[PDB]
Amino acid sequence: MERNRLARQIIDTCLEMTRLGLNAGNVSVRYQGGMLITPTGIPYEKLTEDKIVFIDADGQHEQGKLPSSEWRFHQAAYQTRPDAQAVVHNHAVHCTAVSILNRPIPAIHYMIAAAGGNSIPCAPYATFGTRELSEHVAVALKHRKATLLQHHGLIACEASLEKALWLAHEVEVLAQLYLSTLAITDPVPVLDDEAIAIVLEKF
Amino acid sequence: MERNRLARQIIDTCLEMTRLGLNAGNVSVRYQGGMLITPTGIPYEKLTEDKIVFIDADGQHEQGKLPSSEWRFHQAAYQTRPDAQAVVHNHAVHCTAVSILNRPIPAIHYMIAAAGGNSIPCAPYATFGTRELSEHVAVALKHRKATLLQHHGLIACEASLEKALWLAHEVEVLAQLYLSTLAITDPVPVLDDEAIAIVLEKF
Amino acid sequence: MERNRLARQIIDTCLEMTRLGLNAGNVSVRYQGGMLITPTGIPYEKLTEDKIVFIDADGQHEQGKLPSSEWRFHQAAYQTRPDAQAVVHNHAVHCTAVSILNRPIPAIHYMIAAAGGNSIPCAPYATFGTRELSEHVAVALKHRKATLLQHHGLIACEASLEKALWLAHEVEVLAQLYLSTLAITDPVPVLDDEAIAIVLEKF
Amino acid sequence: MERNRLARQIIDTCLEMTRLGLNAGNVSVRYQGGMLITPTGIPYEKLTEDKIVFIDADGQHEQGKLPSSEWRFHQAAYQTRPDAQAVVHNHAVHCTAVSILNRPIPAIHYMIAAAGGNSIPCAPYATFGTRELSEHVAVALKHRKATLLQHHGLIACEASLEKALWLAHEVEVLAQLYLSTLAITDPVPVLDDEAIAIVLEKF
Ligand SMILES: [Mg+2]
Ligand SMILES: [Mg+2]
Ligand SMILES: [Mg+2]
Ligand SMILES: [Mg+2]
Repeated sequence: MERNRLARQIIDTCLEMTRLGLNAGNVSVRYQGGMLITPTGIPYEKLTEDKIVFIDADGQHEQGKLPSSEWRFHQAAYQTRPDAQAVVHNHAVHCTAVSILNRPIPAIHYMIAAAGGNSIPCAPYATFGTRELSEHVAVALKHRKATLLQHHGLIACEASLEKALWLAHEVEVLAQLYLSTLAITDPVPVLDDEAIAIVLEKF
Repeated sequence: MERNRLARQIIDTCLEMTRLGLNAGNVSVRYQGGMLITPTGIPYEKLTEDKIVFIDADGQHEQGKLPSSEWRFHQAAYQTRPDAQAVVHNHAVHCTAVSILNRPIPAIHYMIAAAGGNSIPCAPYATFGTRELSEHVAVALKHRKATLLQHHGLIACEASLEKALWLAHEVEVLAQLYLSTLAITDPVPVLDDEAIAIVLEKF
Repeated sequence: MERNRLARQIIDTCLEMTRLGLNAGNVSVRYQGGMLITPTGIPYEKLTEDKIVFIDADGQHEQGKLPSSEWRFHQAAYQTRPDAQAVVHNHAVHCTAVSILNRPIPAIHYMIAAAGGNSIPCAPYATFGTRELSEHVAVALKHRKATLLQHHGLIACEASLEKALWLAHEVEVLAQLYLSTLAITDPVPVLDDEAIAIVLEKF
Repeated sequence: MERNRLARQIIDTCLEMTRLGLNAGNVSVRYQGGMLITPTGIPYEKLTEDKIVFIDADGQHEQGKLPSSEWRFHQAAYQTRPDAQAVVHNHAVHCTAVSILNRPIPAIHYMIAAAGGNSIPCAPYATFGTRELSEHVAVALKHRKATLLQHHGLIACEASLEKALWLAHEVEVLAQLYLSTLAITDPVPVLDDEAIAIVLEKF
């Protein structure tokens, strides 16, 4: 079963995300014109493959299962980024602290280019699970693979669950770096766009 | 044995609380008109189900066992909140640092609503184990499921041990968020009461 | 063998100290008029009971074994505190950061009383392993069970290895609390001596 | 096979480096006039001994394997330091935050002498994998066994993989100490050169 393997990988990603101190969250993959996504409320350690929720191309979820309350901005990510095959959302503490300040992460480290440019954006607040929040997410992901969400947390998407988790972890490292330096020096020194342009091509 | 299962769950919660970096503390459940609570002095890794202490409705503990020195504010929690079935107290480092500043945690993140409102209160100091401390705790828990204790730590109560531990962990995340942002910006941006009102209903 | 059991417990304490993120360090017990102490240079994960070093009452170590380079301030602790049966020294990061500022930890939390008073002292710097450093340590431990060492780290002593490790961990928590609050507010609010006097008696 | 044992030790070092929260990175040993080094892109948990890459004395890597994109500054380290047998590079978060400020780590703690002097230098930025970056690294390592790399991370080299990992971990502790104290007091108190001179000889 294709679905069983993917659901197993979603759970592995969830358990791994908590093990790395990154998780609250939700994880999905692109699947058959819709998505497979974690359900609402169930702790990761209690997830079984059976509990993963399919949402079709119309937003109708499987019968008898309640998908993540934030499935709508997973759908927004997939519609915005044709290259996204997996989406990771969490409230990692350093990411979320930066999002409380409503600041993008600037080019403080060359690994910022892993999200596609010279920044991690911070999308404006809207209530979790709403269409307003979805639209902000779609805009933020137009030219970036990851974005902060003001007063909320982090969305990262990539071509595989492993890469989306890796990118989510990388943005959390970037956030910790930014908080640690901002506490000493405001503004934090950044690399110029020429430096990032060079790195972007090397990637 | 009903009591053996509950005592096993109390110990599991304790061991899990230390594994999450949250513990010093004490854990109880509502039971037969009194409570089952961890004993004083015994490290969690040495607790056996036999060592859990029953305190009856009058405050008389089981013969030959010394309950947690802070059992009185577990009793205060149960008397104040009829919906509380489990109480978790710890000195989690971020919670406790905020409590040293004698500040409530404000609405810096929408998950603040998990404790019932727009804030985590910080009750005024009184000596651990005293009636004065119990009264402060009762007042703080009137409209909130968790509270900081000035110069002390954190109390969280919920409908199950798993939910009380989850809430305790959530407040520690909120505290870390507050400390991290306060070090950059004072005051920290907050969501307004309309935003929290919306979130409270979604819960 | 009495010595084999004690050496096994020293190693367990060392491995546990690193597991708690507290270790560089050295651990000893009072033994037969001298001490058993970790050797110099050997990583904790490579220690075998055979490698623990006996130092007699005169400072002569066992033949063929090199004791910890800081054994002299373990000896100072044992001579200063007749109640000390075990000594833990480490360079735990929060303790050591406070010691770099050459500040005592004040009464920011009632658990400060576990070291015997209203403070964790910070002894003045002297080169590791020297007599000058030993004398500073002896003075600092006169009325306290633990002390910081300026530009260095932490010494904690108690009636058992388990209690000395517990106290070392408690001082590291106190140090993290102090650093976290000092970054927001200088000076940090403290409990007054009446409050600590009450707590000291409850202990 | 000599190579199989060394490649096994490289992988063990990598897995251990991530377990200590220090890793992105790359690890090598001096070998047969060139080096054995981790390959590019492969996560440490997926490395097999077969995947370790030999680079000869000329910079020609083994056929069919792509060495770490930063192999050139491993080569720079080996050419600069005849005593280096192993090189560890990572983006440990505290090291990297200090490198974003473009500050050396000064003599805030006597263990700074483990890198050979009174400081951890911070080499000026250049694009990862370039000759310009290699030259900066060579200069920084002339009189030091470890160096920060501006906007990048940390390089540490020593006589064995175990010692290079130990030194890398020690510099990360020093960096965390510096950040923690700098957030309170700028500049941070340091030991004078006489104190470090004494420690250097004791080593
Ligand atoms: Mg969310
Ligand atoms: Mg308490
Ligand atoms: Mg030392
Ligand atoms: Mg690098």
